[PDB]
Amino acid sequence: MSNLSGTDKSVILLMTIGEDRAAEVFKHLSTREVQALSTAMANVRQISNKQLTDVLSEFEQEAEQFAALNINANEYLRSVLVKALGEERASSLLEDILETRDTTSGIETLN
Amino acid sequence: MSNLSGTDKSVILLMTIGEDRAAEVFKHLSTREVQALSTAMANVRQISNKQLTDVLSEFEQEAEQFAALNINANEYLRSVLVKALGEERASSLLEDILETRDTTSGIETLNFMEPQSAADLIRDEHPQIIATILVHLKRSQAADILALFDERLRHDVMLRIATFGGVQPAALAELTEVLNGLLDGQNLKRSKMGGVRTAAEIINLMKTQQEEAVITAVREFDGELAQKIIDEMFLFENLVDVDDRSIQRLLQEVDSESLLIALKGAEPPLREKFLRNMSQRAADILRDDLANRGPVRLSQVENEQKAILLIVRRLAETGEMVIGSGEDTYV
Amino acid sequence: FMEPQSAADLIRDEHPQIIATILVHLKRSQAADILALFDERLRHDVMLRIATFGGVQPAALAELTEVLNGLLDGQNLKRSKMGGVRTAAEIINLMKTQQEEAVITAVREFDGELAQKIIDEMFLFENLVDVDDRSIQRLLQEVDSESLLIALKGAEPPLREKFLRNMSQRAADILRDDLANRGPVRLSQVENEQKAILLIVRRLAETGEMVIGSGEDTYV
Amino acid sequence: KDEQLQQRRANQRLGAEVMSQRIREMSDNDPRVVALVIRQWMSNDHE
Amino acid sequence: KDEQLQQRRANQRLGAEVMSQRIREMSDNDPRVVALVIRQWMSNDHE
Amino acid sequence: TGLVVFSPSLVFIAVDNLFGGDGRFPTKVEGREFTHTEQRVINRMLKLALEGYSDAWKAINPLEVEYVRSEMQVKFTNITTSPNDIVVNTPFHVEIGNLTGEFNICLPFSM
Repeated sequence: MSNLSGTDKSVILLMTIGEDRAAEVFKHLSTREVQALSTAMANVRQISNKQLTDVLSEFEQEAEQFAALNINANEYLRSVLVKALGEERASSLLEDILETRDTTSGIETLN
Repeated sequence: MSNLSGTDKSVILLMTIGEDRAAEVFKHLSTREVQALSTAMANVRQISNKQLTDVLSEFEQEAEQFAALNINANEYLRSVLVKALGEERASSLLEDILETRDTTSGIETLNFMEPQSAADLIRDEHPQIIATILVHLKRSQAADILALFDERLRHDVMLRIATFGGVQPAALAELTEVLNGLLDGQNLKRSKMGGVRTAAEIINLMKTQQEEAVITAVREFDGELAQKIIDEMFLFENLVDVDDRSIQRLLQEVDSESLLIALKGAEPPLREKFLRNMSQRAADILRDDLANRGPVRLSQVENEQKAILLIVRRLAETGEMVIGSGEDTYV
Repeated sequence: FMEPQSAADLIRDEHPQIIATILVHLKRSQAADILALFDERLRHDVMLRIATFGGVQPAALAELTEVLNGLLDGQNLKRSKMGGVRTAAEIINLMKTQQEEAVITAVREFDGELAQKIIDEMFLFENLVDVDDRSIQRLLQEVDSESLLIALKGAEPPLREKFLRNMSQRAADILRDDLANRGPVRLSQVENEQKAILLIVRRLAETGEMVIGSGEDTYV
Repeated sequence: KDEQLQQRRANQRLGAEVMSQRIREMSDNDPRVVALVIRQWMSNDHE
Repeated sequence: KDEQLQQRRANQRLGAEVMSQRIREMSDNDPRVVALVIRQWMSNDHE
Repeated sequence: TGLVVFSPSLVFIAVDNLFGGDGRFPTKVEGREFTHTEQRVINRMLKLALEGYSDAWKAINPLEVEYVRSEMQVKFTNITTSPNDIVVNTPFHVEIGNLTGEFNICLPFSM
């Protein structure tokens, strides 16, 4: 069991899944993590078959133990709010929801 | 078990595999390691049969134990990023990724950094020094830098390039260390974020009077800049949302050959949008022409597209047709 | 192993017999190059001494060798050949047409042969396959059949097919039969015909009948 | 011994390919789930 | 003894040739793998 | 303190020969400061000159020669207490092939 960093292991998983699947997994990722994983797969070292197998086995375990729900986490928001309070109050609440997530820099405050 | 150094053992493997395989293995090797193995395959001694067998056995063990993945490690970047964020952001992230691996010498920093600042740096240097630095860099960078020097110095520099005779090793080492010290300033990385294709996008948004005043000022400042900005203003994509009546009107003004050339580069949705509006005979002959005529150069396709964009702009100025960002919702 | 010019500088002051002795030991090309650098009188004297060499004493040659070892004890000479021609031209191929035409004009003014070599390295007999079909059709109207036949012998099979597939079937067939039938032709003659047709290509591109562009014409 | 080692390697790679088809399957089913699992991995990288 | 030694040498060279064909096969299959294996060798030369 | 004067033509020729130029090109001295690489070349042949000068002097009087610094303008140096102070200058004309240069040795008469 070599010292396989989890970022490199996630790189390996992104390699094994495939192109469109990798892009889909990317689309649910934040920009900083995207750059981190891009640099990791830039300086990626080739992996042995046994370490590959260990990484894929533990990843399958994690996916099996953690897979559930995440059905409509964002659009369910809007549909429930619209069917509940109508379009204007649904939009007000949704704007409050999306603005609760703070900027990191004052530039986005300007936005 | 003789003291067989691993570099010599790798030379043994390279000799045994074969010439094509040796070159293929080389192609995935760095230059310094290539020269090290080159010195090894230069001073290579003979290897006995038993040592040969031991080296090949342990190499087979290593290959079997560590062989995996290495499928598309590099092009996986480009394919994932393109299918994810599109070509422009894919290229931006890819450039960041390829720049993450640092240079060892400031010479390659000169290659990676802006040609204008490079010309500023090298203008006072000795013309032979200019030649020596220029030959090192990537050819695009050298050409760009030479485009910035005045005629006389550029003349002397190119002539020195052609009549180059050879720099001394101590001379080049001192030049390299001087450049490393000068470029030791932490990072240059002039952030390319923003510019054209954002200016026009913004001008697309505000009031018509404001954007027309802005584009008039941009035309006064630089006509070519304004034309580029306007070409980015329109973009050959809203022709599918500029709805059916505009298509019918523009057919009365577009030449058949220009439409045929333009539709070759047009997307199938846009081609269907243009085709489904007019008569069955016209649609059929246009589709047959599109499927029959051979490929046409992108330059010609964009020329016809620009002509018909001029036609669209001229008709929108007359007000016969509506170009609106807001989608026409139908109930 | 080191540069003939610096060798001539080193050996010019030495005794003519010493010059002959040193020249004997070196590789023939190095000795010839060094002799090409000496003036007529000293070169003639050294050549006559080479012809009339009688034999150096062992102690004499040992002292000469140790003196040369001491003089050349300077760590490494290895004048890096990196860069020069075939680098300058592919430099000039990139920047603006006005800049590079000023380039070739200034290079020609400084030295005509250098400019001609630089231009021959500019064009290179490879972009004739990316200068697309219409240029091939136009250049057939200007190239002589014998010159084309001689040039195509050294041309690559892709370039030969590119030139052949554009014109009439009869012309392509007779050209292919001539290429397969005629015996081998000297590389000098092949490059002479290639240079003539490169002159024709340049003269037609100057008139603007053909487009020679590095950017590949993408087809959709 | 060589045949045993090579057949062991073949079995290992075949099983890896099979479950890699499995991973492809779940990834194309619920890409959000795998994205959040690698989110967990990135989060737990730091301890 | 001479015949035994010569046949032992013949068997050794035949086995070496056979696995050398094997090495040629893997090298033409995945040259990146062998390139990075000799990368490993160059890296571990220094310890 | 003494002075060593290295002429622009001499430094130009030295750098040209050192860095690949065969020197066949005409010498174009328009007037400019010496770059850091040119400064290193200056340092090298200056070290050689000082060693040779010390060797030459040792036959008469042994002395120690030490580099102080380099300057571009005569106002930078002011080698004497007054400009009217009597000083010794020794010129040397160096020829290599067809390229000519000069370098001077300036020692105050008080030295």
